[PDB]
Amino acid sequence: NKRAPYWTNTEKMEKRLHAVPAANTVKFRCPAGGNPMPTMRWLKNGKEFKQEHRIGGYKVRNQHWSLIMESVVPSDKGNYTCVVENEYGSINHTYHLDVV
Repeated sequence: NKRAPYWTNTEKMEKRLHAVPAANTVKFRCPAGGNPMPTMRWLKNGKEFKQEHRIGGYKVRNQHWSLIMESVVPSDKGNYTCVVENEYGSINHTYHLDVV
């Protein structure tokens, strides 16, 4: 019973536009399921998002399908996309961040 990825709690993904004041913490989530367990990765404005891309780097919490960025700064604005994959499929969702 192998299966493509799918989102398990779309309610937490409803709100796509987030305006947050510098230097708060932002936490984005893409709760998913599938079999085998899909891997998760994040892109910032369509390109692979790596630790070395912002001073504070970020924490990815695998069991929670979440991306966490502490003390956001203006250069943190942009589109954040989670890409969830296994051999039976690849799915994505994009959040937009505005640092006030």
